[PDB]
Amino acid sequence: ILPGAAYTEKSATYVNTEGRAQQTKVAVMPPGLAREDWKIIRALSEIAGMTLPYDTLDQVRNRLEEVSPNLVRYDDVEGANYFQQASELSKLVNQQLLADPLVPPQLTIKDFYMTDSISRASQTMAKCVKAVTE
Amino acid sequence: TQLITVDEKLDITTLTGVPEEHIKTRKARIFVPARNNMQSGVNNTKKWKMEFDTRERWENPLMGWASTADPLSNLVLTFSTKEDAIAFAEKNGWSYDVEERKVPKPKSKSYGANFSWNKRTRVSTK
Amino acid sequence: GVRTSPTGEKVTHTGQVYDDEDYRRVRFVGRQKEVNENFAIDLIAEQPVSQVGSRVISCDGGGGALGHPRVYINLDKETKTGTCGYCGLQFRQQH
Amino acid sequence: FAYDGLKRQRLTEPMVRNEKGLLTHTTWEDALSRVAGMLQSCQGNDVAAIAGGLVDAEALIALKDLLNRVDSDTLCTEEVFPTAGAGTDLRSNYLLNTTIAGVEEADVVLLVGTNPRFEAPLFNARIRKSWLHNDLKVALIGSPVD
Amino acid sequence: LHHAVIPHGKGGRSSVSGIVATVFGATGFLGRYLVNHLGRMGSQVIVPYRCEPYDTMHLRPMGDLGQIIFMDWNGRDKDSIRRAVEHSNVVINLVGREWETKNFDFEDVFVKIPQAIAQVSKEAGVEKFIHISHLNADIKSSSKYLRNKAVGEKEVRETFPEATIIKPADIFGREDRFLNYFANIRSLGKKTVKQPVYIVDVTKGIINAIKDPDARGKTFAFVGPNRYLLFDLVQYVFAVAHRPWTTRDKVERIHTTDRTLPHLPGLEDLGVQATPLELKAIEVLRRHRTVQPAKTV
Amino acid sequence: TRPTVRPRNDVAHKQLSAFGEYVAEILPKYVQQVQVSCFSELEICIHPDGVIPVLTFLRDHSNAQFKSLADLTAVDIPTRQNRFEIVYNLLSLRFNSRIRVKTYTDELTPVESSVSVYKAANWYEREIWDMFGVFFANHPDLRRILTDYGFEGHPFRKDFPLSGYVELRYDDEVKRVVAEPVELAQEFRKFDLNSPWEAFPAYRQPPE
Amino acid sequence: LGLREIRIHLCQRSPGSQGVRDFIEKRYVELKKANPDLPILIRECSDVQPKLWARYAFGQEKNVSLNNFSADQVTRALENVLSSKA
Amino acid sequence: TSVKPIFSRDMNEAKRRVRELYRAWYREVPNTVHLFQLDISVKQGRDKVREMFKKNAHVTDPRVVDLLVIKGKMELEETINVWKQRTHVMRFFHETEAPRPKDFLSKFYVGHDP
Ligand SMILES: NC(=O)C1=CN([C@@H]2O[C@H](COP(=O)(O)OP(=O)(O)OC[C@H]3O[C@@H](n4cnc5c(N)ncnc54)[C@H](OP(=O)(O)O)[C@@H]3O)[C@@H](O)[C@H]2O)C=CC1
Ligand SMILES: [Zn+2]
Repeated sequence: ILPGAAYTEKSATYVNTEGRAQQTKVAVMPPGLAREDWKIIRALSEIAGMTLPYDTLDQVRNRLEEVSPNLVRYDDVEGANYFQQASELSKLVNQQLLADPLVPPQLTIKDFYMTDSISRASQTMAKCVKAVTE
Repeated sequence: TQLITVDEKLDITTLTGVPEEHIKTRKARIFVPARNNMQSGVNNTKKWKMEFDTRERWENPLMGWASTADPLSNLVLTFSTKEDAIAFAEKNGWSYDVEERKVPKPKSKSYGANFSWNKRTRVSTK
Repeated sequence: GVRTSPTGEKVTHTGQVYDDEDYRRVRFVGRQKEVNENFAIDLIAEQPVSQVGSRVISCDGGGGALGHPRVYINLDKETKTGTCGYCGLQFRQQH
Repeated sequence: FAYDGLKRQRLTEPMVRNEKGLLTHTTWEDALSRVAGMLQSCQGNDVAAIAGGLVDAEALIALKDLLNRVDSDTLCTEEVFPTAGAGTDLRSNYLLNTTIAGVEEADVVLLVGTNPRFEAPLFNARIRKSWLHNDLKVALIGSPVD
Repeated sequence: LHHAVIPHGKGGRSSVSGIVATVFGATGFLGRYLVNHLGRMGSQVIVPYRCEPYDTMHLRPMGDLGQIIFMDWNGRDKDSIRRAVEHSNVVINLVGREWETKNFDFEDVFVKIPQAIAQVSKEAGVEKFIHISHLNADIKSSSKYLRNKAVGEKEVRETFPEATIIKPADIFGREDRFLNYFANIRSLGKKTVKQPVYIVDVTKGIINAIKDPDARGKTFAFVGPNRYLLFDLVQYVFAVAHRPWTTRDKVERIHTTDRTLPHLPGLEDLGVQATPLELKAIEVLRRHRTVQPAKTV
Repeated sequence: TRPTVRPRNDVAHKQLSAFGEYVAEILPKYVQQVQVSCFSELEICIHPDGVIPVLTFLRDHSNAQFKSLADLTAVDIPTRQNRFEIVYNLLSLRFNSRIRVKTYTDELTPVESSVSVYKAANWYEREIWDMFGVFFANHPDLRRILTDYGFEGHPFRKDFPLSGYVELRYDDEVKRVVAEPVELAQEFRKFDLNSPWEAFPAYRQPPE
Repeated sequence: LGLREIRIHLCQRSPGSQGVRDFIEKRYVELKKANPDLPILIRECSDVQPKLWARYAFGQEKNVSLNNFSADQVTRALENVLSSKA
Repeated sequence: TSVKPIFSRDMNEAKRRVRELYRAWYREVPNTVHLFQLDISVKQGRDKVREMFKKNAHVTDPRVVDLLVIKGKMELEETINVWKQRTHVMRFFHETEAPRPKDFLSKFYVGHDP
């Protein structure tokens, strides 16, 4: 187990459903011996003899710009074109629709409060679930 | 003549007495502070602020107090414009990131829309 | 209403006690852990509920200006008593 | 209100399996050495990676570059997106391409296979604001959720 | 690993080093600089003291508030030893006397008290135990000091099998009894070869032995970088000090050559560069002032 | 508005406005602004090349005679490109009056020392060197006056932190007081005290 | 050992990306049909210069500037990338 | 871009003043080691002087190096006149400060600082 940082514990790039890259800021530091996540992976790469070419967060973001440059343009929605080409590629394989009806996994407010590991560890979300199940 | 021409970039880092660890490893954040959503007042969103990245706060073994080793942990600077803050950060060798001012966009308010004939914007109570 | 951990250390009214494997118990070695044994949560539970004939009661904590700011407590719930948010004295409408 | 889960059940120290098969606390040197000794013995499809729901892009490209040094492209997510056709090559076929704000510009919204009230509650709030103020027509293909 | 003993901070005075140390014999020469170097990291240091509390006053500025806990102890009282060690994760033994007293001989100070501290620390669950022997400790030694210190090393090794035993040769510093002994003797010159080690090197070696998990069960020999004959060493001391209490056991130990033990690890295996005498003899012997260096072998 | 409100002194306001006009038209080479506050204090905001000609005027002119240098002050305002605001407070005992002379500099432009006008300035601008880093040219003995001898930085700059960068303790190994990077057992707790509601509409700045 | 992914960065509006846009509007579909299991990541951004990243085996990445190219020049550079596999 | 100088019109006069300040510190180091009865050598103090001069070697602004020469002359005046004590002279030698972790991996081990 490699203890990592949570989203309040690291300056960290997350991209929402519309493509807007955004960064968190460090509010508190990680508890105990837990570390920032890419710091852990970079330390592992140095132990393994395959050391990655970044040392600071800015150098990770330079690599992140090299892989796709919209991940470091924060509070910017980059428009994505080429729906016609993706549509032409989607007409190649004729996948069959199943007869099962479209059922979302969250039907009521009961299924809302616990989705990830932070919400499942929350006593407040547990009181919300217990309050809506009664 | 009594004036010289210095075309160099303005850099005072060797004069400020700041140790090097708190120049080249700090990230200044230049931003208009967000409105406290507990309150409708907007007078705290008028000026630009420069803060730094929060460093480690740990528990004092004797009292449980929040101990820090960051000298810049309470340093918040106030600027009238974004460009003054950028010039002050570049002058001091601080690597910075700038968030743009987020103004609330103008809303279309009509009290008569509470009582429309055929629109969904009727209030069910008042 | 003080109690004792299995280490022998007294638990404060907050609920603070060091763990058995916590090194910080060494500060009490040869010395004492100062606790107050008059727990305010137990002493305000000893006060009887004041039966009043009004719908709204006022509490200032006694002593007038020596108490707390004067607040007004509604007593419409018959299931629950009306508790002062400052001093913890509780009230019940007698009807 | 989920921030109080952020101070429970927390991983605070590196853990490794002992001789009994139980997770015991250890240092960063020992844990990273025991991971890196296994990473050096892998190549190709011998090592893979699953990204969770809360992972930032820095750790994502960190572990991607690390597994690419081992010549592994098997870096997966838990949430399935179909790779048929264009896949994830074009960004447009996996984005909310209109915008969250573009809901205020729409006049007909077709929701397919989603419960946006709980999957993306403020996207649903933007749909309700467009419903209320712009007389938006919303249709749903799926179970009749509220 | 408990949450209160996780290291935090930048290693300064208000930081948490995660070291909870009980230093027996902290009121002496080595304990002074050991509590200094522990307290500047932000370690919890337990000082059991036998002496007047006045004589512990100099240990009080060495750490942050609550980071040095003073408590009474007796060498023949296992209850006080258990009272001092039961919260610590490292116990260092620095108990020593150059002379035997009416109440404590060399067997009490070097055999009985170290075995008592090591046994009580073993049965209290202390992780790390550091014991300080002497480099010239031998069963067949001519001095009672080195004989009892070899016996005590053997008993510490057999009752705490993971103890780090350290062999300093002859420690010099401002409060030593090696250069200050030679500067105030105003005994002779023989064929004795010595390599004296500096006190901050010994302290850095002890604290690196705390932090190294590979130092458990080892026996280290802390020696200086330069071996000197006794005669030109004493002449170098009288040359630096600008010059033209003892017992026969101390005379037997001054005329005992510092043995060479290449099979034991030293200061370099703990990451400590051994400081030569010529850089630090002026710092010691400046007090004795009212220079060509010594020849090495 | 009688009991709780400070009474306004219109006579002194009119007199200080007339004397500010007087100074501004005698010395137009250096005077940039002249203002009188609502509590009747006169400020002459000048160009820094006129430190010596303005202050020698106010010291020596028969209608000014500001013989006393009450105080000499810098103010750090980091949003200005000339961040330091050098403030002279002068007292005329003849006309029973006070005047404020304000000028500006950045970190690198020297201000001319006014020791040849007021010898009182000798320590004050020396303090401005120690606290703010403003160099004063042609000063007799310009050096630090208040900080410790090896002190790095200028403490009354607003980007200098409240606790410094180093702290002292006695170290018994080196037998010496030593300087180390500052660690606080309790961090200074920053209070965000400003109300988000406007307090004074008379001081409202015009928007963008 | 071989090519692992291709990354094509381009602008939506700049003229220097224009031929690169002319590569994707016309020649990307049969490229993807020719290489079905090769990830060819098209990444549009606001003001970037056009660029062709070729990641090879064991993390090796080559870098080709596609600035001010025509669609034929982008096609030739990309088929040099596909035929090299170094 | 037309600024008022402090002492130097350009960088050559500035380097002249830097060079004279270095000469004065180089002459002063043996007297400083003697009268403060320091435990360092003259070579070690001159290496510290060379380190403090090379720390500022990247500056290209004449006003900034004029202020650096002014502050170095102030430090030298505080050293020649016995205004500093032994502690202030030895603060240039960070002897009680433990060596900071330099590489990535040891900084990763000890904490969160980049
Ligand atoms: N040259 C050297 O210094 C060398 C020393 N060593 C060993 O290192 C250790 C520490 O050396 P050092 O600091 O110089 O010695 P000191 O004589 O200066 O200090 C020894 C410490 O042990 C305590 N002590 C002594 N006798 C007793 C006793 N009977 N009961 C309880 N406490 C006692 C003393 O306390 P109090 O003040 O109350 O008497 C003091 O704190 C010793 O074991 C010594 O043999 C090894 C090699 C070289
Ligand atoms: Zn009350």
